[PDB]
Amino acid sequence: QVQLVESGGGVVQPGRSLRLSCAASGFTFSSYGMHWVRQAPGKGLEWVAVIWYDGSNKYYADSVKGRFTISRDNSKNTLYLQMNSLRAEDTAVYYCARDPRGATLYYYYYGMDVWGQGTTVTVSSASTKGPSVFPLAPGTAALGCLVKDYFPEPVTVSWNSGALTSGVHTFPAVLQSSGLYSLSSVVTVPSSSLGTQTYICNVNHKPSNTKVDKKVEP
Amino acid sequence: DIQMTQSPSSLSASVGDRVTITCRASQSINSYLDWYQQKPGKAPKLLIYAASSLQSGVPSRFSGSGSGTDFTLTISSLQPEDFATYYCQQYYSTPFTFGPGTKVEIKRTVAAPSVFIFPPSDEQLKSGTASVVCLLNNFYPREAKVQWKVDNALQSGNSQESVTEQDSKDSTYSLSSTLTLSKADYEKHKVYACEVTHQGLSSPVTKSFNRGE
Repeated sequence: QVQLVESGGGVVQPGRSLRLSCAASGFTFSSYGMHWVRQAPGKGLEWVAVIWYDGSNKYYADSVKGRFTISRDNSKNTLYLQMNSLRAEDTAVYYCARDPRGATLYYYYYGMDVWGQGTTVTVSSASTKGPSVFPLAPGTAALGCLVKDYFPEPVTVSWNSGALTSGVHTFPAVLQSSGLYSLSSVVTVPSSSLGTQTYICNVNHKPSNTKVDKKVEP
Repeated sequence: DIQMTQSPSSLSASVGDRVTITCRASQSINSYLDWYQQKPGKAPKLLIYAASSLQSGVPSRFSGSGSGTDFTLTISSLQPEDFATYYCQQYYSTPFTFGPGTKVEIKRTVAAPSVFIFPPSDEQLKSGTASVVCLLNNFYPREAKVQWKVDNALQSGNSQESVTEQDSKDSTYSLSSTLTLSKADYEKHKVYACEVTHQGLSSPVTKSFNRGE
């Protein structure tokens, strides 16, 4: 029950600032180095910052140097990341991880051996907005739903209230030049069942408190 | 700073296979290298540290070697739970840099995509915009190319693609391409065509419709 719990994520306008917290428990926090690592949507792991077990020194990735500050409080078992002058390219899931750095087991034991769960930061000017849901009308037929112009992530889509799961492909959303997201969800069904079977995509966008049920018809 | 690279970018392997992937540093980093495993929508997990030491709790089929600028990670016998993305990371010098990752995916026979094209709905059109969708369904391998033509003229800059992860059941991928036009443009044209290129096809397949038929 060693655990790192991130918090502080959310939507933030470019140029504005945000603070992440990472609560540690179940181990001796003051004997571990700590890292922030981030992962942009669809991208690999990118390293952000490190700080040593006693907050001695701190180092930063070049792309965040001068704008981010890593800190820690060992009497609160917590690690922080102060993020200022946020840019679009800063949008990611942010992870904290602990790193023994030879403090334990072996003098060469260096690595991020425990991670938090991640917290999403989204940098954007866009306003919260629920999606429009358009049908993709149909021995096998394809049908689907186009879930368009929403902000922010995410939406969830199901078919016939979760009843229909085979042949369902719900694609990763794409960010449009508008700043609004779009995704489609499709399903292949036997051509025979059209007219006999009803197909309804269920879309919900919790940040808009929007829920839409769209019948997809031939 | 030190630059990390990996190879290959992706590899296709089967359960029971001996998998070997490599990591390269832009300069010598001695043995100061970590390997990580990450699965979609979850936190990375330390596999190897100091280039060859196994992290506690990690199956012995994993191992690692190298020192200086060249490193390898080897899975002696791939198990279903090893299909993931793997990252190296140097801690020799700050800033600490990850490699781009190597995606270990599930090999299957070639499968050509099934192509469907969808006209924009009446409902969308009433609101001034037209989206035309082309679906490439249940193909393997992942490399596929979609192209749009409107009245045989070649589109560019008005489409976006999305691809699913490898399906768990059949290990195929699916691809969505969306061609976005103004309602006014959409109605100045007749034939809309999606042309698909993929290893499973002898020659490209074209799906089209005529506007209002």
